[PDB]
Amino acid sequence: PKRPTTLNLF
Amino acid sequence: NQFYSVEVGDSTFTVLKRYQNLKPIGSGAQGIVCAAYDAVLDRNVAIKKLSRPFQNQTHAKRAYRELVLMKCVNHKNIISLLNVFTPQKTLEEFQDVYLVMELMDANLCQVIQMELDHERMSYLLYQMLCGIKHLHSAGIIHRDLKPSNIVVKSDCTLKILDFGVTRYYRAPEVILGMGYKENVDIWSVGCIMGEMVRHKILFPGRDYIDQWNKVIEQLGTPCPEFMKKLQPTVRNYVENRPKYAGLTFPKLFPDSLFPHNKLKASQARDLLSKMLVIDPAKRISVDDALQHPYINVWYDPAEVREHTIEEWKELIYKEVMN
Ligand SMILES: COC(=O)c1sccc1NC(=O)Cc1cccs1
Repeated sequence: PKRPTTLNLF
Repeated sequence: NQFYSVEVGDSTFTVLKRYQNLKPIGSGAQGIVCAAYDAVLDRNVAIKKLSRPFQNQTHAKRAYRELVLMKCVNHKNIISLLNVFTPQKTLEEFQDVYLVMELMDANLCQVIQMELDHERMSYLLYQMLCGIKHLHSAGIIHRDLKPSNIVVKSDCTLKILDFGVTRYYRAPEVILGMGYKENVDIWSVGCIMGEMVRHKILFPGRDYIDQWNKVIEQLGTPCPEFMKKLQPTVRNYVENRPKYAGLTFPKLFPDSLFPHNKLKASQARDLLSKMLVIDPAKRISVDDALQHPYINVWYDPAEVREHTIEEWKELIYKEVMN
């Protein structure tokens, strides 16, 4: 399964 | 001279010259944590000056214990120690120990308040659980997990800071002083997940009395088999409270609050109903939480004594050079 690679901390 | 000094608050950090542009990012018991640039790694790091490690046996044995565990409990979801050093060059002199760790981008405080898909929600929770599992494997029960203790990166990686104010994430058996086990930390995970979904601290309040009320108000009174298990004094307060049934999980966490989506919603809620359990004997374990359908999608096996002060300085110094 493809895990997320982005998280908008900005 | 390999070292230089930088004044940070009422503290001086005397650091290797490779660590540059020190700036404070943390202030809490243990002390000031500074962010810094590491010129040798071409990377940002966090530098923590242990607090008064040779003030007494108690401080010394805890410093030594902190060092050994950080140096050998490594994992992708626990903040890694990159270096440790002292500016003093003899035992006579030896006073300060500096820990250099990874620096990530932020706390969970930020992320909790933003609305996240189930993929991110559950991938974060998966990493949390994995990091907690490795801690426990190493014999470390945290007891004070919370959003400010858990740090994240821009690619959705997550690490746990260390191992023991906001008391809102502490488990009822601590609150009540009944002794505790590994799944003490599952409650905290429940609180953080609940707050991720609701965007509000689940159990606020001034103090532990207020705390308990919010817990029973929402979750309902625990049963007598929980109360019997209480020390008589705490058992007499806790049995005089209103006998609440609880608001129930479908209403504490309705579909509305979530973003398959109904049976991802209901999986999240089922996981929450198994972690947000007052009685530790009836509360889910880390292994079981990792095995839950909501979390299990990411599953990857690859991831899941008396001494003088002097004598303690010898032992710690050995560790600094390691
Ligand atoms: C105060 O001490 C720390 O916040 C530490 S100690 C090792 C990492 C971090 N913080 C981070 O990685 C990311 C951050 C959290 C808060 C500010 S930046």
